[PDB]
Amino acid sequence: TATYAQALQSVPETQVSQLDNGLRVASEQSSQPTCTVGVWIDAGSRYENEKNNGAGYFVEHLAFKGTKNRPGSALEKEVESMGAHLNAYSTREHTAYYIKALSKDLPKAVELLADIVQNCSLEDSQIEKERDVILQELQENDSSMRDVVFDYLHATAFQGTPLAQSVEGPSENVRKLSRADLTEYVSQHYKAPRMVLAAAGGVEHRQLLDLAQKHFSSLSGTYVEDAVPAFTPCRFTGSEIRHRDDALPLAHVAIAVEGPGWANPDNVPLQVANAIIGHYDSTYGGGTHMSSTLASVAATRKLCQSFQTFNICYAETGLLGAHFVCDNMSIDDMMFFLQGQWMRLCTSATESEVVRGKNILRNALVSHLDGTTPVCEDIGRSLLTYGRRIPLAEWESRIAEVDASVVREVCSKYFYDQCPAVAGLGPIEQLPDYNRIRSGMFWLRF
Amino acid sequence: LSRFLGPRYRELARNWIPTASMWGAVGAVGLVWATDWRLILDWVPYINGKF
Amino acid sequence: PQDLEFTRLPNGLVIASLENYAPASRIGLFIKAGSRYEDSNNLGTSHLLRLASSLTTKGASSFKITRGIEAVGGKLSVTSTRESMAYTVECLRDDIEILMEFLLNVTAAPEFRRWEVAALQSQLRIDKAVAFQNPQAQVLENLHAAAYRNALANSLYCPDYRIGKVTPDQLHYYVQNHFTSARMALIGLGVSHPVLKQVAERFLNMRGGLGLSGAKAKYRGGEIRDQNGDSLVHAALVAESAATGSAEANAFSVLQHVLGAGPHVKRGSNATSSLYQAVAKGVHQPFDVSAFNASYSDSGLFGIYTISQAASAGDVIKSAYDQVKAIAQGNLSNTDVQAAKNKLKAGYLMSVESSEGFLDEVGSQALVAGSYMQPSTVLQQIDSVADADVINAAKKFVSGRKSMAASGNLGHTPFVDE
Amino acid sequence: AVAASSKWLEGIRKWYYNAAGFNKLGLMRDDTIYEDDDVKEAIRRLPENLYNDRVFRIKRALDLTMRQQILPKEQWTKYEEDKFYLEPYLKEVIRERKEREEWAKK
Amino acid sequence: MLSVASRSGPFAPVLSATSRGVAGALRPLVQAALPATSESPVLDAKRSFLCRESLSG
Amino acid sequence: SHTDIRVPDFSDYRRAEVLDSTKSSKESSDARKGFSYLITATTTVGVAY
Repeated sequence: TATYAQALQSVPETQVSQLDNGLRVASEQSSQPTCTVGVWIDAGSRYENEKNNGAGYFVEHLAFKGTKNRPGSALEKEVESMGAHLNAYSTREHTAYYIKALSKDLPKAVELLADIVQNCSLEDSQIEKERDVILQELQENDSSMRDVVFDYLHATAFQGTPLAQSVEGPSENVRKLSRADLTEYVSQHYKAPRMVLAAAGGVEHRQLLDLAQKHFSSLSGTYVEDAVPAFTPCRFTGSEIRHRDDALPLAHVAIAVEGPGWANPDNVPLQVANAIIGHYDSTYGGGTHMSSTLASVAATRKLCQSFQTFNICYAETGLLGAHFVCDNMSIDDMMFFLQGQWMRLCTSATESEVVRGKNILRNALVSHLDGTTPVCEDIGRSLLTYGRRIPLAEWESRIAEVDASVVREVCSKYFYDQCPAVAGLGPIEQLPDYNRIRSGMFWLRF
Repeated sequence: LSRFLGPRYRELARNWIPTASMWGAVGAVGLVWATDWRLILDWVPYINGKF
Repeated sequence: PQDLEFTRLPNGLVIASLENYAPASRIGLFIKAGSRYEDSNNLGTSHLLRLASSLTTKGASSFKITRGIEAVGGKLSVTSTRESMAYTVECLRDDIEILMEFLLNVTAAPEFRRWEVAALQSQLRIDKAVAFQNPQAQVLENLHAAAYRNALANSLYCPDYRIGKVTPDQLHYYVQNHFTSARMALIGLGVSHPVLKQVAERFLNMRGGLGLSGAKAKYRGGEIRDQNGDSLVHAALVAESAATGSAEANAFSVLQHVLGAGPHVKRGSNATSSLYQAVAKGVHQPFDVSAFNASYSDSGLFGIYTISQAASAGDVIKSAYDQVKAIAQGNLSNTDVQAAKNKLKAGYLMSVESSEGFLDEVGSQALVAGSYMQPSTVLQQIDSVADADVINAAKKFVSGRKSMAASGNLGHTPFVDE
Repeated sequence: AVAASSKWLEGIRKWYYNAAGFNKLGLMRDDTIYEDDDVKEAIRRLPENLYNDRVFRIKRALDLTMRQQILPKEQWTKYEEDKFYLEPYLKEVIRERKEREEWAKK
Repeated sequence: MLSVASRSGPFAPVLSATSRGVAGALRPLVQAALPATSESPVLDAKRSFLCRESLSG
Repeated sequence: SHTDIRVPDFSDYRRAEVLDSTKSSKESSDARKGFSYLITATTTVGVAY
């Protein structure tokens, strides 16, 4: 029978092509009746100065409302006539558009996509309708507290850079930026070779390349305006923000330090180390004696609603840390018991706390990749940030060489005697000071 | 006894024999200075604190 | 390869195994017990039986379970409806002989010690307060009580007056009566046929033939209104309709997709749904409308669901009720029927792309029928419905008795019979 | 370990039962044990009829001692009518503690 | 096609010994928020967001 | 009332070696902690003698 070793290399491969402009065309074919097709671009809020911060949040908020050949109602009526779906998102560093259809309808699909990215019109009446929807969504999400604190945190830990501004923008700025500002944005950022055309499911590579050459090749391959920005390695400061607002029921807190980048080979041991702390919420089944030393104490003294660990990574910098939501008299107990577990791990770390973490990472790597939509969304970033999609066997061979000493060394390098960043949202008066938080970042015995 | 028998307490012991060894070394050397202990004050001729 | 391999047994228990070459693997057990199967004296037993999947067993203690599972990495989970229950286990390909001994013994031979049960009764309050933070678990519990009398009227949670009194004799009674051999199905996704057959042959020693199965669930018209401090009114009009497994349920499904159940394009204005456009002719406000379908094994409920504001609740409702009349009057094209027949095919084929939807699809129809049937037959069956059936299905809705439920500030809202 | 001497072990056990004197106050053998963290657990695993009795045999035999007297001779706890009520709840709190401790060892 | 989820509609609770509990389906999808003013009421010993249950790394 | 917020300028208080916002501080991290601890390291000796 198939063993986990001889089944990890039977996964079908990944073809890659290229055009004269420079588009990369990737795919993998699995023999079904369904497919997903999309385009991932290389622009974001990080490429924008102070003069137009929310601009990229209209272009994909206005993309499905009518091209120059098919107005918006016609476009949608056509796409529901087939029975398909459309979707789009954007983050600090990436932007995507993609559609989900049935395998026979690839030629009708690839034609629609090329029509959206290449040329569309900006309708002034549609701008007037659009602006107020944006202005209402701002207040819509100013009431989710797991989204304001991951924005204060980014604001105080990157104080002077372009990496500390928000996706949507300040309110005063989403009231002035007009047609001209948007059209040069679309001209200067949407271009090749910053683009990838990705597809997965029952697609054929040669047919996909043929269909790509027809609808896409009428495209400007030589850089316009020679607008080449220079990367600035990110600054990282030790600040702290506090907002009081005494009438809420519960308190939110997050704390973090600096981390690696995307291509740094130090990511795997940090994954193995963060899987040992764990996660917990007050509706889990078998609490109060689950293996983590932090979950098992919160379950039995009832200090938490929940906590978790995060590992955000950019091209050069990162963040490592933790988030917890709690009552108003149990904050310093949480911070004491949290810092203790990091220090117990900078130093001695046994050889049974490491096989468990290895298994957890090895087993969370495969379930996140079963389906058809994830695989495409994978192929698009895994190729816009390295190249070379990195099969499963190559990840696996990097997990057979982590040991207790390796975890010790990297934990000592990135955690021990460093200055963190801290954000908290009310009711927060038992939050210990910066002196007494900083002095928890090194033992005195060792 | 049996509550303390295992490899983990022996591992903590061999891990913190640095702690016990430094603790004992500092204590022993301090016990020389505290009581004007001339008998080890001479083992190093470098502390000429006796006038 | 071997798309499925059925095998009946001398006491039921269909076993179906598909063999593949994936790195991970899943197993599941499917049972015919639900909230529908309890009488008036023990309301709440199944919502505690769902909560107690990690207690001490005659083959392992609750310290052995929670630690042997987390050592290798796997997962356990339980999911329930008003008609059935499912226990599922999930992990890698070389660690699969281990989790299966835990799963097969959590369900066969439990013990209920009266000092763990006595501590699992503060959990019910937390669970029921979490599930009730979205205002359509509430409105969908008053709609089954307002429309039935006996079987399908029970809720999926526990009544408040009842929280501290669940006792360890009722759990024994329930499990003994209903977890019977001839009502269960075992489905495994990445393993071969003889292994499952062997391991489940140790699972028949317990109980040969089925426990009770009463309560035919007769119909009544019920109105239940509940007033509170939310700022938006939720409403629902339904009517009795077809049971699954018959020739008219497909007509009601095609009617549902003509009428407009669900969006396709992100952040769009639904231009291919009739009743949305009918409503939006004189209502310039935020709002939302859709159709409604539920198809239990003996009866069903077809209708409409609306979300609207305070001083404009009536106008919306008695304007989406006019449109449904027109279709019943012969005003129906034959191209929009074609356009609606494509939504079913697309959605159904996408519903089983994953390896988690495949299990549920197979396990669902391995209980109510007893055999498998491939998607190709399904597409033919759903493409052999005519145009007169969609028309006469809408006449059953208009000439029939109703159930409403609402909840919000019910100041400007119509009673039934109005 | 012996069989023919088990009549003698019975003989010495009936003498040591009388020489110790908890029966003249009404108590039973399980009433006398010393309450550490492991006997404090096995007490709140008792049904209510068993737990209520234990709180009256311990309050009537700690009042006879404030007065320096003893109960009448017809009410002395016999030898073959003492039932070990707290024994089974105590073998189980213990063997669950040898299990949580050889896991940290392996 | 013989389940209750293949025809979107009435809910189905789930509950797990490693992850958070979920309340059945949602609705066929989320149209109710595209027009403005759905404040999503809060301040009730609330339940957090984004459902951090299954990751990749 | 939410998206808006800029931490005001701490430019005139910074160290001269981290006052540039272009380059990182992982290079400018050992000198600071080797400087600010020698005051204490002197202090312990002073207390001792």
